[PDB]
Amino acid sequence: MKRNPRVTSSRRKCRKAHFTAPSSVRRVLMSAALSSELRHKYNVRSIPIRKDDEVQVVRGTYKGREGKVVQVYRRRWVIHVERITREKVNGSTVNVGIHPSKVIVTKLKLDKDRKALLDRKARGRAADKA
Amino acid sequence: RQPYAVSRKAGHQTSAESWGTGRAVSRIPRVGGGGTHRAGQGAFGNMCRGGRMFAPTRIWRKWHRRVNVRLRRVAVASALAATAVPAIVTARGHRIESVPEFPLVVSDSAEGIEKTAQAIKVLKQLGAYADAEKAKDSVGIRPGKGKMRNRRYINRKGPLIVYGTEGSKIVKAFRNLPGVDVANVERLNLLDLAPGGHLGRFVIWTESAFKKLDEVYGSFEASSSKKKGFVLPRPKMTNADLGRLINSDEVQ
RNA sequence: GCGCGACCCCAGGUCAGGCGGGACUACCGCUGAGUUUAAGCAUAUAAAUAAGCGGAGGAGAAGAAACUUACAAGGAUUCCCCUAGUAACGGCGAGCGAACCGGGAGCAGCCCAGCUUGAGAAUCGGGCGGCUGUGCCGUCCGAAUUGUAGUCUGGAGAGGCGUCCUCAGCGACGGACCGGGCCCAAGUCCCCUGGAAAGGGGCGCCUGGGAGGGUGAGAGCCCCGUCCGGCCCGGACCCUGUCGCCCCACGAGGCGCCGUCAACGAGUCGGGUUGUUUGGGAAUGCAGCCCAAAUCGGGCGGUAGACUCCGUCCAAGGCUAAAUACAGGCGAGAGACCGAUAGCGAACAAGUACCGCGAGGGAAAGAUGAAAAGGACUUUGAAAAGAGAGUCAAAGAGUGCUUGAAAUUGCCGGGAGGGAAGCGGAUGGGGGCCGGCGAUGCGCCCCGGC
RNA sequence: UUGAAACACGGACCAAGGAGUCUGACAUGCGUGCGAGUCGACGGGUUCUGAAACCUGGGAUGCGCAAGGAAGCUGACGAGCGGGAGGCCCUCACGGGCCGCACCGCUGGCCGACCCUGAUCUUCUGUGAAGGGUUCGAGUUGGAGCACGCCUGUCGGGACCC
RNA sequence: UCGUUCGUCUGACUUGGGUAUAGGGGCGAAAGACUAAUCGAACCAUCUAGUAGCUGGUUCCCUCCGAAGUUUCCCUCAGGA
RNA sequence: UAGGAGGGCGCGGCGGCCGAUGCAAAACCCGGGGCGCGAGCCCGGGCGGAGCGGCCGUCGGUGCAGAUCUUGGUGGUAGUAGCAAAUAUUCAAAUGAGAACUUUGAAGGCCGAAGAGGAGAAAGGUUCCAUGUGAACGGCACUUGCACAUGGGUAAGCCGAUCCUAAGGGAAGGGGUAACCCCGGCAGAUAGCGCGAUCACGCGCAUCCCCGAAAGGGAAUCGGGUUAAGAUUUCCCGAGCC
RNA sequence: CUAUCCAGCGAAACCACAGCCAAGGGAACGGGCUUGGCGGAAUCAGCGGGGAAAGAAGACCCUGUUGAGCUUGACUCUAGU
RNA sequence: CGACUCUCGGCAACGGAUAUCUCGGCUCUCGCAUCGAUGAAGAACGUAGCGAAAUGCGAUACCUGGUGUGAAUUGCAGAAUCCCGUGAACCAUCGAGUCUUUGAACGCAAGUUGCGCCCGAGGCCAUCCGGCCGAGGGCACGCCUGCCUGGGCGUCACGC
Ligand SMILES: [Mg+2]
Ligand SMILES: [Mg+2]
Ligand SMILES: [Mg+2]
Ligand SMILES: [Mg+2]
Ligand SMILES: [Mg+2]
Ligand SMILES: [Mg+2]
Ligand SMILES: [Mg+2]
Ligand SMILES: [Mg+2]
Ligand SMILES: [Mg+2]
Ligand SMILES: [Mg+2]
Ligand SMILES: [Mg+2]
Ligand SMILES: [Mg+2]
Ligand SMILES: [Mg+2]
Ligand SMILES: [Mg+2]
Ligand SMILES: [Mg+2]
Ligand SMILES: [Mg+2]
Ligand SMILES: [Mg+2]
Ligand SMILES: [Mg+2]
Ligand SMILES: [Mg+2]
Ligand SMILES: [Mg+2]
Ligand SMILES: [Mg+2]
Ligand SMILES: [Mg+2]
Ligand SMILES: [Mg+2]
Ligand SMILES: [Mg+2]
Ligand SMILES: [Mg+2]
Ligand SMILES: [Mg+2]
Ligand SMILES: [Mg+2]
Ligand SMILES: [Mg+2]
Ligand SMILES: [Mg+2]
Ligand SMILES: [Mg+2]
Ligand SMILES: [Mg+2]
Ligand SMILES: [Mg+2]
Ligand SMILES: [Mg+2]
Ligand SMILES: [Mg+2]
Ligand SMILES: [Mg+2]
Ligand SMILES: [Mg+2]
Ligand SMILES: [Mg+2]
Ligand SMILES: [Mg+2]
Ligand SMILES: [Mg+2]
Ligand SMILES: [Mg+2]
Ligand SMILES: [Mg+2]
Ligand SMILES: [Mg+2]
Ligand SMILES: [Mg+2]
Ligand SMILES: [Mg+2]
Ligand SMILES: [Mg+2]
Ligand SMILES: [Mg+2]
Ligand SMILES: [Mg+2]
Ligand SMILES: [Mg+2]
Ligand SMILES: [Mg+2]
Ligand SMILES: [Mg+2]
Ligand SMILES: [Mg+2]
Ligand SMILES: [Mg+2]
Ligand SMILES: [Mg+2]
Ligand SMILES: [Mg+2]
Ligand SMILES: [Mg+2]
Ligand SMILES: [Mg+2]
Ligand SMILES: [Mg+2]
Ligand SMILES: [Mg+2]
Ligand SMILES: [Mg+2]
Ligand SMILES: [Mg+2]
Ligand SMILES: [Mg+2]
Ligand SMILES: [Mg+2]
Ligand SMILES: [Mg+2]
Ligand SMILES: [Mg+2]
Ligand SMILES: [Mg+2]
Repeated sequence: MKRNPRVTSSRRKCRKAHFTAPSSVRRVLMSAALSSELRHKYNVRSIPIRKDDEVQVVRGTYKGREGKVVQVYRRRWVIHVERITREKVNGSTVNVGIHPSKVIVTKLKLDKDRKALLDRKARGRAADKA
Repeated sequence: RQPYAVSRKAGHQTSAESWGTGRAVSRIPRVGGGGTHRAGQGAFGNMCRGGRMFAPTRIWRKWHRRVNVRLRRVAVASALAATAVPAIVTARGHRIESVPEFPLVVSDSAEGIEKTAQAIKVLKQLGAYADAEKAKDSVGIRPGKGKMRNRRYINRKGPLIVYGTEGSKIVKAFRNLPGVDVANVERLNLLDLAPGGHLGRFVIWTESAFKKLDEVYGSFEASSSKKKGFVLPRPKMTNADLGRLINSDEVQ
């Protein structure tokens, strides 16, 4: 159990550090689990999400609906994805917010810096697997 | 306990002063000035809105109480005695219908275990794992204000493993299991030997700790114990079987 | 018609530089009350406090005996325990009240002034210049002989003799300490309810990781994190660890002896008187005024006095970490605390809106929903809105919107009333509501198979 | 308040907040541990969730085991009686005898203060064989105390609240 | 404050601005008047939760026991031992 | 009764034990059913939509009808008291959903020039002007407004401040003060030096600083136009002045 | 001109519950208690007998081991001279 | 029957108690020592495409620059090569910069954007090869070390 006497175990301070986090930290919290197959490929379990990833929501009321991410909206702790969208009363079309922890990154937008991140998060997992 | 108190200055950061009599209102102090709703409102009372509390809590309460060293030792003796009686453990709330023997003692091969799966496997030979599961599935959120004062989850109490070889790795193998506690044999703790004030924590002694429990607590002899100035208390009766006393030939 | 040097003092927007104000927790100095207690009150107490006025730091202050003790004596300062609610002080009333000894925490001792280069200021600053640059060096000015440097500090020391013993610097490479970043185990498998599965069942997995937090309901395995540690970047380093070159003296120290010197702080101590303060009592410190030293001497030894002896220390100059304090600031962590009339005055654009000329006074105010999906459109209305409709799991959760109490008001249905009503005890008449409100089962028998 | 329905005072009603608490000393009572001891409370070492826990010293720290005097000083040389719970012995038992804790009452003894007394011995001013006392002691002839907790009470602190 | 009726109106006259005097102090043709609706001692904060032998209040049930206004002393008589 | 004690009921935590909960927790409502003498408890139904209870030990900011208790709300009083000074309004028409209150016209009146007129000082600070208006406000009303919203507007060599002194105020050196702070003539190489000359020097230095008046003193401006709102003399036109 | 009525707007003091009397008793002057008299819906506008009506913890008096202003031949001190 | 009054239930209101929460408080503990004439604390005024407050910043003004991360901000619009890169971001962090008027506040004062004096980059014409307009920047107080110019028969030596 916690042994490091520098990390708080207080609900108040943890909720501060969560809901008051800057954008550079909200990126890391906006992480989603990879698909099983892409996990098998890249030897990592979770990744923070990007502008143009293909996600497949698994637990919202929109289960099974694959869609490209269109707007990771870090303020409201949501992401907007293609066509997973609803209709106002008047008839305007609005994308709904799905928390990043409820999507799985089926296909990944390989930036070179993302490749580097996948390398680091891969060898970190595997060097302690072995 | 940690101390808790209200501020020295609560209620007394208003500069109010009683209106005195003759204003058709009570004689309680009232705030001066104007331009607010606060003007004219009562203050400095424990009955006011925004005043003190009666006899405010202060940091110099008696938080820590003292018990005689010999009385702590006597109590640890009685708790150790109560660990040995199967009816006391079963009354106290541990699922023991499959443990082999009391007091339950396992070999020193337990001392070398490292992993939590290994600790579970060790509990499987014993009968403890019914109790350990009882704690694990009885973990649940603490009702009341404790679920926001950083006391979220409560659980039951599981077996207390006692080891003798200090620096062993069962302390780290058993730590993650909910409800299960690990103790060293030199420094037994009453909070573990009798949680809640009730007798009979289900204790699992390792074979190293068990054979030096005599060297630690000793017997009815001066200086036999590793503790100074301590001998085991003697009961006010040698034999507590009222059945045998009353039904003995002498009495009858 | 002077040119000189010194002194003392000018003016310089001269060159180079230090000062002032802010914060209040803690710390140092001065100043300095009363409400209160004494059942009045005046000394006392509150209190050597609050307020006032100043000064610093990371701590401040104190500190290396002009000490205590009366012992077999000990040995700087500071703090804790004990001494001790004791000795003492007090209209001996209320009350007030330390210290030595002892045990602990930490312990480090130092440097000046004076007699002492006189073949000879050996010292320091500044301008300029160089380099290796928190300094060193050269040159030129100045300070200074009314004394800079060196030696000395009473535990000593200066001299003289002595075999003898002891002294130097520069590199590298770490460790150590501090900050920062990155990374790191395991189900989102099947069925069911559900708007949502984080719920229930079933099949499994991690655990040196079941602290905590988020995510659409009780999530170890969805996510951030937690355990083990791993990696890399930067700092101060001035602490030590080993390696390498550099080899330690005729100078200084230590040790042994000698006997010759042996230098030590002045309107200061100390004394009288006054005032304050103290536990300090023929006077505990301090302060004003007056008197005013001593060198075979001076201050102490808790009763003033003189004599004899004894114990003890050496003031009137200076520096010094550690243990200790910490409602301020910066950064952290925890709680048997408070849960929006509580807790800071302030959960919120709170020291804000508002009041006062001004000193100053000073509140109230949190919650839709999972997601605004914040109500399209049709119709009555001048319009606000209404009625349909629509979004939603629900909007009767509809922008002060989680639940939604009583006081109090309305409408519907019932009941009753000759200047009160309400309440207690009787039943009676109405209602309204109760099937655990109220049972049908036991024994004897004969089949007909179980 | 002697006396309230009173022409005595407060109360229009509702909701929420609202008044003997904390700390120090002491004391009795009760519980626990030990018991001529008892306290580890300031420190130290440990402490793999921990401000916890456990260990440690004490050969004299607090209180207690010695008191009387202002002080110098001195400092308990060993208790009997009456009534008694209870046990025991005898008797067929009624009754009788023995031992009799606690407690109550009575009388003493010893220590000390004050007074009184004085063989010997001795460092000549000390001791103290014998004998004492209408005196005084918060004494002894019973070792029971220490620590913790709780209530109650007194007092200090805002001190039940305004 | 309003209405009518009144006092004085070349004077020790009426008045604006600037300025001086600030709390046991000011200023007063004197009423203890005025000193910001406050004056026989302003107002603001603090010591301060001043003290009170005096007034008011003092929060759940049942069971059991259950009184005193009397002595003595006190600057003591509304109080306390 | 004052008072004392015992046994219990209840609220909120902590250490334990037994549980409930999206097939509905907490809370609250009920002419629902019961248990206890009673504090109180148990069950039923409704709303509610996420937590909660029981037992043992123990702890506490623990139980309200009063305190002219504190904060917040609500009543009866009650559609009651009341809306009354300053003479006074009336008629058509227009706008408008709507007119006793708006606007135009007409008529009657008042202020009567020490005014209910035209402008300023202090004070206010955008109230000024235009366009629009759901609410609130204008103690009746409103199409309207000094309200709400969006825009716009204040032009100076000559008008003032600026300059000089008054009562007075602050101050450099100094004197006092424990220090903040208090004294300005106390005479000090006095704050400042000045003027002629720089192609430099000579002469003088006397009651020796600053601040203080939009009513005192005072370099200079008049006429005519012009804007939705500026100006008389601020802009334009002409003519002047310092 | 109000008061009255009407449209519109629309408070507050106060309030244990409330409001008919006689006599008696009683905290010695009752709306409530006892014995009687009586007593018939609901409203309108006045009025000032009562509600020992409202306003105010009585200022008159007393108690306080509470103050304050002032005085002086009170007690203890003090600047100044 | 009905109105009025009292009253019971159902439903509706007013009101915001209770129930569940909580980016806040309080309390305890620990680590460190860091303001200012090189202009602090405080104050004022400005500053965003659409902003009033609060948060931020200072005429480079809700930011500039380096480093780190690596694809956003977000209420609307927009430009965006801003995408396997000299690189988005109301991001983090900090060394390179800016830092208006004030305030110990410092030229003199201050209900004054009041009144001065000096240097001076740069330009004009030449009343000369000097003068006019300047971008900027100085000018306070006591004080120390030094330097300059000085004063007094205070002490003198030498001199006319
Ligand atoms: Mg009244
Ligand atoms: Mg409070
Ligand atoms: Mg007194
Ligand atoms: Mg008194
Ligand atoms: Mg008095
Ligand atoms: Mg102070
Ligand atoms: Mg120091
Ligand atoms: Mg003692
Ligand atoms: Mg004292
Ligand atoms: Mg993970
Ligand atoms: Mg599941
Ligand atoms: Mg969770
Ligand atoms: Mg003094
Ligand atoms: Mg004295
Ligand atoms: Mg020092
Ligand atoms: Mg609490
Ligand atoms: Mg509050
Ligand atoms: Mg809801
Ligand atoms: Mg909800
Ligand atoms: Mg609601
Ligand atoms: Mg109701
Ligand atoms: Mg009638
Ligand atoms: Mg009845
Ligand atoms: Mg009946
Ligand atoms: Mg009476
Ligand atoms: Mg009467
Ligand atoms: Mg009364
Ligand atoms: Mg009343
Ligand atoms: Mg002892
Ligand atoms: Mg006897
Ligand atoms: Mg008390
Ligand atoms: Mg008049
Ligand atoms: Mg005048
Ligand atoms: Mg005047
Ligand atoms: Mg007045
Ligand atoms: Mg009080
Ligand atoms: Mg008071
Ligand atoms: Mg009385
Ligand atoms: Mg008494
Ligand atoms: Mg309370
Ligand atoms: Mg209550
Ligand atoms: Mg109440
Ligand atoms: Mg009551
Ligand atoms: Mg009327
Ligand atoms: Mg009128
Ligand atoms: Mg005229
Ligand atoms: Mg006019
Ligand atoms: Mg207008
Ligand atoms: Mg109106
Ligand atoms: Mg002037
Ligand atoms: Mg003028
Ligand atoms: Mg003029
Ligand atoms: Mg012109
Ligand atoms: Mg009407
Ligand atoms: Mg009558
Ligand atoms: Mg009456
Ligand atoms: Mg009758
Ligand atoms: Mg009327
Ligand atoms: Mg009437
Ligand atoms: Mg009348
Ligand atoms: Mg009347
Ligand atoms: Mg009275
Ligand atoms: Mg008296
Ligand atoms: Mg007096
Ligand atoms: Mg006299």
